[PDB]
Amino acid sequence: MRECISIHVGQAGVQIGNACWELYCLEHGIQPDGQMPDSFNTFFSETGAGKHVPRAVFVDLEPTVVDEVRTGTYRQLFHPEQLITGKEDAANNYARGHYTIGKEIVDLVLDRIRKLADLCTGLQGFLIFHSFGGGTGSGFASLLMERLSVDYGKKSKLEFAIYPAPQVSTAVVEPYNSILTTHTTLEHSDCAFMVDNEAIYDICRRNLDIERPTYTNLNRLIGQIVSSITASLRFDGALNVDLTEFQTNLVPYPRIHFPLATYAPVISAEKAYHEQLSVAEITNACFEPANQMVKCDPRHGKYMACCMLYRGDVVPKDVNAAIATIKTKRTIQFVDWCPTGFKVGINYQPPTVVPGGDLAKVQRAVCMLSNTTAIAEAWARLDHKFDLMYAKRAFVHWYVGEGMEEGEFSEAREDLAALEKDYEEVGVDS
Amino acid sequence: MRECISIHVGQAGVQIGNACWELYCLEHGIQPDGQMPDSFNTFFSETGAGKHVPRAVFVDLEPTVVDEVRTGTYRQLFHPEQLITGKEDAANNYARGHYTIGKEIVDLVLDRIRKLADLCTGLQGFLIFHSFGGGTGSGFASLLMERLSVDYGKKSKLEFAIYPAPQVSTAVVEPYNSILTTHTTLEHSDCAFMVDNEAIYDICRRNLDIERPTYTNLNRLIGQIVSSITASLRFDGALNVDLTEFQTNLVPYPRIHFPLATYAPVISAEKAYHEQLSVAEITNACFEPANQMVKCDPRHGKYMACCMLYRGDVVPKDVNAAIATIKTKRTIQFVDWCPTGFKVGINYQPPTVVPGGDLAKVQRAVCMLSNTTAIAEAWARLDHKFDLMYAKRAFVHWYVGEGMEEGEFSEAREDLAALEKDYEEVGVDSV
Amino acid sequence: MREIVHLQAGQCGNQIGAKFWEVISDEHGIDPTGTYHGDSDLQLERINVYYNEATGGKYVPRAVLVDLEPGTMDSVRSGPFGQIFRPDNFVFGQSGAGNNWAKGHYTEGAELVDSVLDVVRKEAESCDCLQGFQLTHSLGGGTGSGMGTLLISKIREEYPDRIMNTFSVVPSPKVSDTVVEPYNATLSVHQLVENTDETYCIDNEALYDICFRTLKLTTPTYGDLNHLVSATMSGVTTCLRFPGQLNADLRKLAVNMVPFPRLHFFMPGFAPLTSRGSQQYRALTVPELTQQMFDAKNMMAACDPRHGRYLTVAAVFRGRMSMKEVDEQMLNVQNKNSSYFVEWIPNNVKTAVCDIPPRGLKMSATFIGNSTAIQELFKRISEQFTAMFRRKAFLHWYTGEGMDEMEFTEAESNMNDLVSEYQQYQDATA
Amino acid sequence: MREIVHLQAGQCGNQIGAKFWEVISDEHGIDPTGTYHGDSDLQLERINVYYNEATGGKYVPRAVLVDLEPGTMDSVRSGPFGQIFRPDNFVFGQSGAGNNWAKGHYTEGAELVDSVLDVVRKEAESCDCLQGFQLTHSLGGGTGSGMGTLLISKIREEYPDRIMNTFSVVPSPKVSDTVVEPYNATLSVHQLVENTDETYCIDNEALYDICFRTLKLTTPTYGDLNHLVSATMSGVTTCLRFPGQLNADLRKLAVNMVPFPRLHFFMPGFAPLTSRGSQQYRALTVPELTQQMFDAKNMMAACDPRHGRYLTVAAVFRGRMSMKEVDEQMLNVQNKNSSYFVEWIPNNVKTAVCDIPPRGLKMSATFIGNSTAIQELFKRISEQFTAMFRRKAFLHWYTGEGMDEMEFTEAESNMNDLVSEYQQYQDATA
Amino acid sequence: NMKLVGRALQDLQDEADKKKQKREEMGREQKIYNDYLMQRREEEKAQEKEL
Amino acid sequence: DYYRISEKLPVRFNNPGWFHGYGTKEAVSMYRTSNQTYGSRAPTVHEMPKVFYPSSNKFSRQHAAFGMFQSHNINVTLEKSLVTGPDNHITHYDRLNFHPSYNVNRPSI
Ligand SMILES: Nc1nc2c(ncn2[C@@H]2O[C@H](COP(=O)(O)OP(=O)(O)OP(=O)(O)O)[C@@H](O)[C@H]2O)c(=O)[nH]1
Ligand SMILES: Nc1nc2c(ncn2[C@@H]2O[C@H](COP(=O)(O)OP(=O)(O)OP(=O)(O)O)[C@@H](O)[C@H]2O)c(=O)[nH]1
Ligand SMILES: Nc1nc2c(ncn2[C@@H]2O[C@H](COP(=O)(O)OP(=O)(O)O)[C@@H](O)[C@H]2O)c(=O)[nH]1
Ligand SMILES: Nc1nc2c(ncn2[C@@H]2O[C@H](COP(=O)(O)OP(=O)(O)O)[C@@H](O)[C@H]2O)c(=O)[nH]1
Ligand SMILES: [Mg+2]
Ligand SMILES: [Mg+2]
Repeated sequence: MRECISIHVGQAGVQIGNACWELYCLEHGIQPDGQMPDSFNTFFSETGAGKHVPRAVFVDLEPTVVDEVRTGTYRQLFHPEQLITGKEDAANNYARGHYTIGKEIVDLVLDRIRKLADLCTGLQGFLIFHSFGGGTGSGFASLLMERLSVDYGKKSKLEFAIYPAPQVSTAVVEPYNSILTTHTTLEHSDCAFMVDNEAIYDICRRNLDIERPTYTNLNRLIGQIVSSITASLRFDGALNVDLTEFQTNLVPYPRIHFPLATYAPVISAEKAYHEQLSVAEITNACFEPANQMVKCDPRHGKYMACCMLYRGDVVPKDVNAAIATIKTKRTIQFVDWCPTGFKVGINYQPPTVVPGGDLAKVQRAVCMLSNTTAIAEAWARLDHKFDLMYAKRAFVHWYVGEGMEEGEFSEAREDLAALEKDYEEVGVDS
Repeated sequence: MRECISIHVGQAGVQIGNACWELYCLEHGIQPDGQMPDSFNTFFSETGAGKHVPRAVFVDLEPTVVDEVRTGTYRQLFHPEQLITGKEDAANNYARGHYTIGKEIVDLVLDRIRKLADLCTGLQGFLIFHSFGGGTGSGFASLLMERLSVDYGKKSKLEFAIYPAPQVSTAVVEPYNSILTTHTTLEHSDCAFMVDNEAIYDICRRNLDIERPTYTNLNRLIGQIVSSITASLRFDGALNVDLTEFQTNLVPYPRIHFPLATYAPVISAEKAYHEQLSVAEITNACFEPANQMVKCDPRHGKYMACCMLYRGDVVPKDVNAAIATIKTKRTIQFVDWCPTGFKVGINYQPPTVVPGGDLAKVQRAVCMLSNTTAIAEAWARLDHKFDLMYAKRAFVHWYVGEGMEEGEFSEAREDLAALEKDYEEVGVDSV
Repeated sequence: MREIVHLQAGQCGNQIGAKFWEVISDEHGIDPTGTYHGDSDLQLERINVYYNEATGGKYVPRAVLVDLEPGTMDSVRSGPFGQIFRPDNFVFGQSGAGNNWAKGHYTEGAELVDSVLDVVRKEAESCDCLQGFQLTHSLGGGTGSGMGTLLISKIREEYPDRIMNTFSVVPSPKVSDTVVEPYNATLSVHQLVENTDETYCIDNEALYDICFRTLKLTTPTYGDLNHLVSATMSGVTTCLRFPGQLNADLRKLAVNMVPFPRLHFFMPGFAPLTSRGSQQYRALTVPELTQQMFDAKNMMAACDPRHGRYLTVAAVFRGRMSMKEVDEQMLNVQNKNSSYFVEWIPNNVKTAVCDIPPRGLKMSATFIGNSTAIQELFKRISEQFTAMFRRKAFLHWYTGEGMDEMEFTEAESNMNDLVSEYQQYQDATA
Repeated sequence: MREIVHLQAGQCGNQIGAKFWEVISDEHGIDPTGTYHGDSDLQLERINVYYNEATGGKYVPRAVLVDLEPGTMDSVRSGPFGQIFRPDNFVFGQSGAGNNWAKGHYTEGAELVDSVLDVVRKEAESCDCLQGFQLTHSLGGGTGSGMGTLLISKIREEYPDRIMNTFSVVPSPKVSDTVVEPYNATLSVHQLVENTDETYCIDNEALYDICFRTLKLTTPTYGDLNHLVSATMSGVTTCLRFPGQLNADLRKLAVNMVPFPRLHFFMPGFAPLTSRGSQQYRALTVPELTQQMFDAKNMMAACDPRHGRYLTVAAVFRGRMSMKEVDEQMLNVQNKNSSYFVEWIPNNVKTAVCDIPPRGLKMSATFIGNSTAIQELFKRISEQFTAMFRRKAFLHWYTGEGMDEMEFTEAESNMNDLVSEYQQYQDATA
Repeated sequence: NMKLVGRALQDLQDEADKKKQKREEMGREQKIYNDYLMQRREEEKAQEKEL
Repeated sequence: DYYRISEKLPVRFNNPGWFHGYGTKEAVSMYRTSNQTYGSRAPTVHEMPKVFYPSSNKFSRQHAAFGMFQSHNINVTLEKSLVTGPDNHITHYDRLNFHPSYNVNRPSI
């Protein structure tokens, strides 16, 4: 029976896990202690005494972020064994998190994940959260995926990650981590959800009228993305869709596993008073480039696969009228080899609403997972920034001093150049 | 009726002796006077005054460890003839405890063994507790089984002892004691239970959150061990396990009587509050080498025989499922000549909890007894350290001056090399 | 005597089968508990066709519910008629196919087939004289389209003489719920042509436009779609269960319906479909039943027969009516639309009469028809299959299962040869 | 008249007999005190098969209970029906065996064999005409597999013509609870072949399989296993104690079940095993008893008869039936599965009918069969005994008792020569 | 037959309720024992300050 | 007051007060012996088992003390009946029917 285990890595992973597990707590009705005053069993592990424990492993290379959870509201909810800490961090260095500091605690996380899924009988997959910017989220995440694949050759590895924003950046040495990590998400990943923080900044300000957001506002918006993905597993629906169902209809070739997400409607309560919301209305905003969670225009590319995930008061009648209306639009492109590129999932339960949240209660919802080739331009900008670094060999002595050979820098650059080349081959129409 | 007698030896033997017995008084529910305000007969015995008198003898060559029992809480619980002391000790000297000081009071204890053997009608086995390091725990201890063998030939003589830790050491002249006693644990021992304090230190801090343990914390878990083996004697079960039964299903060859224990679950009360415990969960913790109390990794060797003592609200159904999951694994190896290597025992009685203890009150548990060849590396470290002594003869003048011949040192070193070779022959796989 | 074992596979087949078992429960007057609360004797005379005897005046449906995912079984047992089926008849695995035909047909279907084979052999040997089997599934799935075809191939070897009807669900190209649907569809039709006595190709899109125009339901759920499907399967065996002026059964039709074994695909039809506003202005007559059914809009296939030639046509009527009027109405339509009937077969229409009307209604009829226009959909699948296959897209999922490549070629070759010989019968001179 | 003395060996046996003497006392209406509170005169007409008369309308068991560990009988007498037993019939030693076949067979069994021989002599001379004895034990112990064999050899010399039945417990390879198990098993069957009229191969793992699947018990204890085993023993002698349309006894089955003296092993089955949910939907008939029995899942042996040939088959029926439906069934099952029945023996089946049903039930059936599948178990032990014995492992324990090494070889040879001719009886031409 | 089926369903319901009540009692009991521990660990530190 | 006791366990396990007589060591002193931690504190209700069952051995002790069953009867010779009728018992060593019959004529036996 379905069970998903979260392997959140890094400061982003811990803060995301605080937001995501809060939503899961309110969806099933979990008290902050963890007692009800079996849809929970995919996420909350029921013990004998009525106590329910999240099936998550928070891991970070510094204690300060995890210790806030240790002294937070949900301190008694989480297993202290699950929350793994470390004395020293990678400090924006992939090499420190891959060859010196990771190996001290690569072993410990493996045994903790070992115990979590030993409790589980039928494991669906692994939901893994990290970042391409930080050293721990990029370095330490790379080894565990490498070690998870040899331990679990068949188990699924979904990859929700923070990609570097095209313009704003929290660090300078970020592209070195970003380039070197992309090998891991190619040969040790099944699907990928790179998200830049900049796109949500526009989306939250333009739509939710929050002129001064914070990471919680971003982490909440990441929250129901996973919830709408796992809604079919948790709750019954007209068209229940498992993770294997949408993995198949999104990946035409093993080298292409980088789709783009989209959520709708995303609108404040005082705003939502004025628009009647229908299936056609919410599905049209899912194709608008202004609502993309990646800074790229699919109008410059072509869609090759889309996963539809309706949720709430949706009717299969209005599903097909929306799909047909979408298909009669020249502004939307499609490849020649995919005449039918839709995978519709329908769920009964409407999305619950978190307190202190901008989103109003809405009776129906919609989720998009569109794989298109317009993502390839984002890596090209990274290639422009990475190559223009490597000519002067800036910050190289840091990575060399950790004990890793500088030739891997060229190899990682070479791989992504081939990866961009592969996306243009699909863009060719015969 | 089935009975067991304790012959606790040395400062260890006295300290684990009372710690094992403070747990014994509580399970059957005896006030420290010795009264109920018949599961107890395997250790206790009725007198004319109708109290439950210890079948336990305490021997030490230093009195200061003894009088704290004769002045402690349970002074009136014990009869003071049982508590045997001596004026002078061996002082970390096997030779003094075996040849000079031991022979003074060797007869006196033997009569007290005989009188306790007189009282019991059908004895099952003798429970011997000592330590490999101290002179009394080595010298006097080594002397006593050799004649205990020739007095009671057929009687089981079980062996609990402290094996010296690989890195931390309370002694420098410990390997001379450790090498020389190994003769008695091979021709005068039925089954051994060697344990080092260092691995106990690692388990409690990692699991029980006690950053500053002592011997008391170590003594309680060791007391939790001996209760588990003889629990099947005390209270009924679906599949009772006497001492002869697991003795047969652990020893492939007479020279191989060195199994390894494991107790699970061993967790703090705070962490046990939010972890469900089942048969599979606790039996998997038994196979983790991070929870073994001997500094050796069974993955580096192969199990010849595994013995199982479940305890708590366990069902035979989940036992067989746990065995099946364990068997379907490759790093968990088995010798080629043992297709079936399990001996399962089940008790309904849950383990009791002592005041001031560490272990949480848990409805189920498991005891594990594997005889593996991965222990062969343990005496190898002892052999390198001993050979790093005897080539240039440190501290030999002490042992020679007691009145014993230096040629026994080489022979004692040689036999352990031969015993290590025998463990290597078992490690060979059939062609 | 003449019993039916109702096969059931996939989320599709389980939901329609749940609906189908509900309707015939109403017809035979069975409560959700399992007893008989009917009034007429004929309501309990031939109930052993679908029901099996249980002690205490109870009857159990003779169905074998199969699905690779346990979630649909929970939804089945939680319905209104959820506690009427025998829990032993529920056979299910722990992992689905994820819309992959190859996983359902080779990898995961090989474990569950033995358990289902033992259930049906138990059920088949129980009935005295089994008329034949009947299966419902979807071609756009992973289990019914997958393992469901593997079940057909095995039992045809086991029980060759018995009839095989399938109410298979053919995906529509206008609206699609799967991206890899042409692959599952193509590899299933090749299994259909070899081993199937008769097929009812029912299209969901052809169901949708019915509810928009014929019934004018604002919010047609999947229950309405299943209810229309349920009415079809009842209308085939209605003359079997109840006596009439001119009786029939499945073998009465299939013997009369297929001129050649390579042609066993039909477009089912149901006559009395009127909106609530239509009840005010109507007169229940035999000509109105004939006029409404011969309209192509009433069809639950995705193919206009006016582009093809009607080889053979059935009209199974339910009720007490004039036999002269049904005799004349078919004779009139055979002469008026002469070009739409082939000439080498005279009197292309076969009719049977069942006296018992459907519950709550006075008059009804059913239509089963083989026409040349059904090749319009198979070639449209080849239009989509070859477009995706020529670039080897979505192939590693199937190739990883261990199957070879020539299976795609031979399956496409069989359907190309099928539509080739299907075409030749259209332009044939008598 | 026709009396049975029940011999009792080992911890396995003592709990089997205690559960057995409970159910038969229920069948004969005997209170915990020992008096007769029954209602039908048939409930007290043939009681002296198992009980002896005591003053005051009291009845005492004719059983002799033997174990080397005194701790077992205290648990035996402290049961519900513990006080019914006579203390003199309890025989015990002071020291156990430790699952060692040697100490029970040679060293300490020699002291106890004299005392048990006296009481079984006393119970023998008490009754008029003893039909034979009956011993229950386990092959994995030290007393039942050990000393328990010594009593059989002694009583065969003393009482050769009397029937000797043994409901042994053979260890399972998949789940084993004793390391020294193959040595005891190899050294016990050689005693079993030479001196035994009839043996039943009972395995706990198969018993474990049934309650998992057939009864779906969440926490089945060993008592449920004793419930199933005692149900087998009662169904064997229900024709002896109670009248029926077609009577039988032990000797009627014994003459018909061993074509040759070397093959006296039979795997028993019990028919009416349904979970409590399965009671809701069922129709109790003779074919359903035939159906449920002739499933290999229902078997409580660790051998699948589909891989072997049925030599002889017996099915004893308990209740009032019309045998035309009974007699038509074994004729069919002979004909359809003709590949699994030998051809040199026509009409392989013998059946018996006892009018009196079991208490609290209407109809049931017990089955005794001889198939070729039993060599699957002996050769399986040979796979394990040879592995242990080639390296002389665990030998010094048996060597210390004073036995030679040739005994293992000859016992290995006897079981190998047994299966060798057993293979030839499988591959024999008519 | 209806005697038999009524008896069977009654037994099933009875054992279901017994299992439910045992599980209900178990959870509450552990909670209280914890409540002893928090005060027990509160005295030992309060003892420690006094030393 | 707390958890449902097993109702077979004795009242010593129902009342923790009956184990008075220990706990009589004084902390809060420099002369505190480490071994005083053994048996340091009197128990409470919470540290006391819900279920206690024994292994009562009075079910075997008296039989063991007074010896095992033996029989030294010389011979209870009980040649039995091969015919169920109470009137007649014809033996295998006997070739003669019992219960002489009632015949009209020819009574030659
Ligand atoms: N969207 C979002 N991004 C976050 C959040 N927290 C951290 N990040 C991202 O993480 C990047 C920095 O890495 P961190 O996650 O802070 O640290 P790390 O992954 O553990 O790696 P180290 O800093 O080397 O320890 C920043 O550029 C952020 O974009 C968050 O709560 N929400
Ligand atoms: N685990 C454990 N080990 C102990 C304990 N007491 C002593 N030992 C071990 O015993 C070894 C020394 O022997 P002791 O028992 O202290 O003294 P002895 O055996 O009587 O010999 P002498 O010191 O010569 O009198 C040390 O290395 C300790 O590791 C104890 O309470 N627990
Ligand atoms: N008409 C109709 N179609 C359904 C229903 N349920 C599912 N489907 C169709 O079945 C397809 C999915 O089938 P799937 O669950 O993958 O089949 P499986 O893999 O064999 O279990 C979708 O395209 C739906 O259109 C229903 O109740 N009615
Ligand atoms: N089926 C079943 N097996 C049992 C039961 N009790 C014990 N056993 C089996 O009996 C074996 C132990 O036999 P043992 O006590 O050594 O026999 P003994 O040496 O003759 O007393 C174990 O392998 C158990 O699996 C029971 O109640 N039912
Ligand atoms: Mg960081
Ligand atoms: Mg000392």
